Amino acid sequence: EFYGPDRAKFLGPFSENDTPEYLTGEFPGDYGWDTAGLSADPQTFARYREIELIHARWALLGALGILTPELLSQYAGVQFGEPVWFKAGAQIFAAGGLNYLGNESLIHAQSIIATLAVQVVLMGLAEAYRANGGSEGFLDDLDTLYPGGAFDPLGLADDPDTFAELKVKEIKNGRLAMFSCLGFFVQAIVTGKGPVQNLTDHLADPTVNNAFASATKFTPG
Amino acid sequence: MLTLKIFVYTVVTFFVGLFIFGFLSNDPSRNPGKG
Amino acid sequence: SAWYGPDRPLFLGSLSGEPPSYLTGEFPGDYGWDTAGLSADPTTFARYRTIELIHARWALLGALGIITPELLAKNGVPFSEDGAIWFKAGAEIFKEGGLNYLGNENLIHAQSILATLAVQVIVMGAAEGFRANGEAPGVEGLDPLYPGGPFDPLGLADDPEAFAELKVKEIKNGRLAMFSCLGFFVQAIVTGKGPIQNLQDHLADPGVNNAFASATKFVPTP
Amino acid sequence: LVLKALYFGGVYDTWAPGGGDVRIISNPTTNAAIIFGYIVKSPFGGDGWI
Amino acid sequence: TINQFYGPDRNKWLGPYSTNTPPYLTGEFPGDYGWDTAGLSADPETFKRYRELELIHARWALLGALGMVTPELLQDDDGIMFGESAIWFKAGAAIFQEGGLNYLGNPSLIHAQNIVATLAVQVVLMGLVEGYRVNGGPAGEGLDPLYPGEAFDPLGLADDPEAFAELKVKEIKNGRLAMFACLGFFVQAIVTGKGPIENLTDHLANPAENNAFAYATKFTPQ
Amino acid sequence: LVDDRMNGDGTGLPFGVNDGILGWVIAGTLGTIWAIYFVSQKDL
Amino acid sequence: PDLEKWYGPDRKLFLPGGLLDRDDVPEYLNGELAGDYGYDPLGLGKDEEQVEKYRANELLHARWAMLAAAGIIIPEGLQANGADIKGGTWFETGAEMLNGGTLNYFAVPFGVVQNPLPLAAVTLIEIVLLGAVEKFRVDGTGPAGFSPGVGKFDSDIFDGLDKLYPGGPFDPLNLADDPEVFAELQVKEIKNGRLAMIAVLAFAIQSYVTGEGPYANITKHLSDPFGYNLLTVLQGDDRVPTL
Ligand code: CHL
Ligand code: CHL
Ligand code: CHL
Ligand code: CLA
Ligand SMILES: CCCCCCCCCCCCCCCCCC(=O)OC[C@H](CO)OC(=O)CCCCCCCCCCCCCCCCC
Ligand SMILES: CC1=C[C@H](O)CC(C)(C)[C@H]1/C=C/C(C)=C/C=C/C(C)=C/C=C/C=C(C)/C=C/C=C(C)/C=C/C1=C(C)C[C@H](O)CC1(C)C
Ligand SMILES: CC1=C[C@H](O)CC(C)(C)[C@H]1/C=C/C(C)=C/C=C/C(C)=C/C=C/C=C(C)/C=C/C=C(C)/C=C/C1=C(C)C[C@H](O)CC1(C)C
Ligand SMILES: CC1=C[C@H](O)CC(C)(C)[C@H]1/C=C/C(C)=C/C=C/C(C)=C/C=C/C=C(C)/C=C/C=C(C)/C=C/C1=C(C)C[C@H](O)CC1(C)C
Repeated sequence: EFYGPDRAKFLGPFSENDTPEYLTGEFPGDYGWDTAGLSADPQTFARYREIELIHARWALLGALGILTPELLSQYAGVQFGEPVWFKAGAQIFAAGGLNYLGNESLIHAQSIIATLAVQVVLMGLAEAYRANGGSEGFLDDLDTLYPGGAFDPLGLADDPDTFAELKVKEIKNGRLAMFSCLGFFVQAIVTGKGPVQNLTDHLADPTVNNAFASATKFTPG
Repeated sequence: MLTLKIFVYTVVTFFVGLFIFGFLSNDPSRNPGKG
Repeated sequence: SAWYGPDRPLFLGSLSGEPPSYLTGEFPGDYGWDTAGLSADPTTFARYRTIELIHARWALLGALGIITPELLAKNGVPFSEDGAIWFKAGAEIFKEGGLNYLGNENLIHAQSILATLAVQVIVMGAAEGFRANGEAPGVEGLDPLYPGGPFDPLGLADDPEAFAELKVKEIKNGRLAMFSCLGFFVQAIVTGKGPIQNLQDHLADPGVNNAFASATKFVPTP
Repeated sequence: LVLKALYFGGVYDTWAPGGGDVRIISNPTTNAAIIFGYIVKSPFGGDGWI
Repeated sequence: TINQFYGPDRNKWLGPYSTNTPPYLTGEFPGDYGWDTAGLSADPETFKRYRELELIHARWALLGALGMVTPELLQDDDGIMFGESAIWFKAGAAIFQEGGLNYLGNPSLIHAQNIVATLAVQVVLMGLVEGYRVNGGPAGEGLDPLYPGEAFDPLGLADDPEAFAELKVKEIKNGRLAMFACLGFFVQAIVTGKGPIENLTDHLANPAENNAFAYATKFTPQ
Repeated sequence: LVDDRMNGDGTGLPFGVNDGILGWVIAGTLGTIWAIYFVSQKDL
Repeated sequence: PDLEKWYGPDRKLFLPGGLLDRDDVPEYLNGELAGDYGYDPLGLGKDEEQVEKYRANELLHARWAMLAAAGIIIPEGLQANGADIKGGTWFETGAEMLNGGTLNYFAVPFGVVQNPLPLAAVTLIEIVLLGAVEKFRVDGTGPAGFSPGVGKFDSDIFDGLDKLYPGGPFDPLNLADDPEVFAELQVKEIKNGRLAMIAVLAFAIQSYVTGEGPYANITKHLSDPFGYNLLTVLQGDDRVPTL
């Protein structure tokens, strides 16, 4: 499963005969999908693999992070400046500023330019250390895509077997998170309500409350 | 009358189309001579 | 008129210049237009040629299906208010009368958008999984891009020169239909009326009723 | 002839009021339907072709 | 010297924190700071096509940025030299005025009203021009596709290749700065509705409040 | 009115078509003749 | 190409074949100069020395009259459509700065700037400038350089040059190194020059007759073709109609 000539495919029994010859299943999450064929070049394919990998991870952060404020508004009545994620940024433009869980003394941020500057410099230095692969001996090694050293404290990187299926789990969970992220993004522009709010309004009546109910919203005049 | 008009119209445009495409169908090659 | 080989016509005519080396001229519609170098290698060229021709057939069907119902609406086929205008046709399924083919209540008369999409998913998924794989219960070895066989009932694709000429007609008609489908998409958004309605407005007063009247309508205003 | 009717004195109109006169043509009918409906018209009474 | 811009010893798109840059970027082209993480130019002739795109876009965007700013710099205090069209993203409607599109406030300059005629003249002239660029014509037939330099360099300039190369680095860096700016002009126009000069003057009035931060709540869904 | 008529006289009626089905069948019949003529080419 | 239509024995003459046998041309015009139509009813050419000596003056007259044609037609039209020229009409432009009334120069598109220097300064620098240029032309001696075609040339380039066609410094854009295209452009130049000479003499006699500029002449003629022409202007006032 998930490796070798009998790996899983992106069309199952429909991807038996016509598959690209460059997609041999050496990599995790390989299913053979290059119908548009953007990776007939090997090093270009390597660069897209790097893109896909950290893209999946960033999508995982986003997918978990834009459910938690709305889920916490649900159930145990957690208060915010504003719970829904696509209108979360305006939290910093409120009178009380930005507060982590509604407490005036949690972060109480009001300087949006300053927090932009801080985030830009910190994440820039982090990404610059990532792409360079270390310097002057300070982490001046590793493959820059599956580091492990100084980034895997639980040590779940040994057992090459478990590493292989765990890598497949990583890329596959990430792809699920990217699919969900497009769900969040398109529900944001179409419904204008939170993902959890749309799922709550979805459980009442799926027959009339589907995506076709707002299919006439963007009708040109 | 409208049914008769549609019938005569399709008959006339059929025969006139036959005439048009018959004379388009390489008519100066129907001679029995040389040239 | 020499649609194949190096002496084929190119996409700029007398000012074309030297075509790319991979676009030698053995495939239909080769006008030597690859200015972004997408198809330098054979595999991207083959995949992009498949995307081309599949999109071409989809656009020929699409252009005819956008043109037809609103023409028949002007002919007396009774589509009420939105079955005529193509981008509003999908909204017709929600009305109290359902979706009636040719406006007659006995035809189709659909009410379940979920059911029609689900039947379409299983039918088109089977069809496209069969198209990609190249195998089906009844056909074994066929060209993935130009299948034929049961797809050529009339025997029109037999002799190679007529086959190749019809391939050129196919690819050029498909590109024209793709161009017109892009046209339908854009004139839908900016004008809000049907394509033949745009044509008849342009047929009344072409000097004012054109695309230049709808240029100032998208200025972002403070 | 178009230039003569538009900017070079106009042409004689019998349909202008007062017995008709020489008038300058302003806004000619460039509508293709009006132009070619004469051509496609029947030659008989009431229509007279062109 | 010139070694700063060519060879492996050149400057980089991430500076001293960039060793893992791509090995097909040897340092033989203008610019080339090593930024190809998407890897799109690993293919050699697609890389060539992409450089042609880069330099053509660079020249067009230098002209575009300096032209989107220059009417709004030449606008006067009472606003009678140009009407409302001094702002670049409302320039086209200047040809729809009763006084037409006049190059400056004097009606003796251009004074154009037929947008169809202007569009057709532009299409024909630009078609011949770019056909000469792709194939060859009066200005050259076998010159360099990107740096012809026989009628396009009449003031000498391109001698002594040591200076010629670093001047080309100036070309591509000025061009890339210009296209970054033009992207700025587009995204500023779509979210403000104000001219770029008045964006600059409003920011120079109050930089804490007059920024895109104030306009981040503009596109919110209901 | 005492009896039903087309009243198609005058009116500058193009090709004498008062209903669109007349133009459609004219175009269609010329098209069928053109179709047989076109497919029956590369002959003689 | 197609240089066998202006040179050689077969060339376009000042009359076509039926009205002019090729043996009727003077023997000294057999296709050696640009713009040789064999036009000589009055024997002013004599032989090749006098023909090329008169061609010197023809070429200078051409290169003056072409710029002249542009300079008469352009500012009058600019003023007529609304430029701030104040004196575009050519036969009264000199009358502007008789009382110190210096002209307004149009550096189109960024112009309408006042010229802050009077008639005496204009004429003093005009003689000291073009007299210097014309003394240079007969001597072939030029002090300094910095031309776009060849940059910062020294004075040892005007000697050895062809008189009346000094390429190099006077050829910034080149486009004449091929003798074929150089000959074609020589024919183009001399024919444009003769056309402009006819045009400027027409400007002069049109101004003397109609009392106005040639752009006004062409504009009023395009407005009323039959109502404004030579036979209209020499009428004086109306015409008794024949009814
Ligand atoms: C020493 C550290 C160093 C670092 C960290 C960088 C980093 C960078 N350089 Mg630099 N450089 C560095 C040194 C040097 N550079 C250059 C010369 C250049 C050039 C010439 C160029 C760069 C470019 C870039 C960028 C390439 C990566 C990118 O596009 O990321 C993407 C960036 C992000 C994802 C950050 C996003 C931040 C986020 C807060 C933005 C705001 C978000 C909004 C609020 C919301 C937007 C979305 C909404 C609407 C839904 C990047 C920001 C290139 C570039 O991109 O230029 C524009 C480029 O062309 N560098 C030189 C001189 C030789 C350097 C010398 O040391
Ligand atoms: C790069 C070229 C180019 C661009 C960017 C524009 C942009 C514009 N023109 Mg112009 N035009 C251009 C070329 C030409 N126009 C005209 C003639 C006119 C007229 C007559 C009018 C305009 C108007 C307009 C504006 C429409 C209002 C609006 O907000 O629209 C949407 C645009 C934006 C929100 C700005 C951001 C643009 C960005 C989203 C798109 C950039 C990518 C492009 C799709 C690239 C296309 C490439 C081409 C080669 C296919 C707009 C900003 C109108 C105007 O000013 O009304 C007040 C108008 O009346 N144009 C001609 C013929 C001479 C052109 C020839 O090249
Ligand atoms: C991936 C990052 C990211 C995304 C997707 C968003 C998305 C959003 N932010 Mg934002 N932000 C992001 C990063 C950041 N924001 C801010 C600071 C703010 C503020 C202060 C505000 C926003 C607001 C907004 C919203 C814009 C208003 C609107 O309705 O627009 C249209 C929205 C859509 C069309 C739907 C969502 C957009 C999505 C589909 C586009 C994604 C594009 C890119 C792929 C994302 C990455 C770009 C760069 C960083 C690489 C929007 C939903 C505003 C808001 O919520 O106001 C109510 C607001 O006031 N952001 C910072 C600085 C701390 C960021 C990063 O550093
Ligand atoms: C349809 C008319 C027509 C055509 C096709 C020709 C063609 C030809 N003529 Mg010719 N000619 C014509 C009418 C015509 N002619 C008339 C009316 C006259 C009397 C003036 C002449 C007198 C004439 C002579 C004396 C000679 C020729 C000669 C020739 C031959 C080549 C040289 C040449 O261009 O002649 C030159 C003709 C002219 C310079 C006349 C001026 C033409 C300009 C361009 C007028 C622009 C036309 C404009 C639209 C006005 C038309 C208005 C219209 C509504 C009435 C050539 C094959 C030569 C020959 O026989 O070779 C051996 C020759 O010697 N022609
Ligand atoms: C009220 C409406 C009736 C008005 C009648 C006039 C309608 C407009 C037609 C004008 C076309 C001009 C024909 C000139 C060339 C004909 C010579 C030819 O034939 O040359 C033949 C040549 C041979 O190779 O082929 C070719 O050049 C290709 C032939 C080009 C012709 C295009 C025909 C348009 C579509 C035809 C009918 C649509 C068919 C539908 C019916 C079919 C069955 C349902
Ligand atoms: C494979 C293939 C093959 C063939 O042949 C070709 C083709 C077709 C091309 C292909 C495909 C592709 C694809 C599918 C793609 C897609 C992607 C995606 C979906 C992404 C997303 C992705 C997504 C993502 C990242 C996301 C992310 C997110 C984030 C960051 C977020 C953030 C946030 C948060 C938390 C919080 C706040 O309050 C809000 C915000 C700020 C908002
Ligand atoms: C070649 C080249 C080269 C260079 O160098 C580069 C480049 C630029 C890349 C290039 C180019 C490209 C291009 C041109 C592209 C385009 C495309 C298109 C347009 C498509 C469309 C395409 C289009 C299409 C498919 C379309 C389709 C359609 C359809 C299905 C439709 C459907 C329908 C109908 C019927 C009706 C109804 O009521 C509705 C609906 C249901 C909706
Ligand atoms: C390198 C790399 C690598 C990695 O890995 C990946 C990636 C990311 C892909 C990359 C990047 C890329 C980029 C950055 C891009 C960008 C571009 C641009 C921005 C362009 C523009 C560009 C731009 C341009 C051309 C522009 C142009 C302009 C124009 C014409 C304008 C015109 C005008 C004017 C004057 C004014 C008036 O009033 C209006 C008009 C008339 C309209």
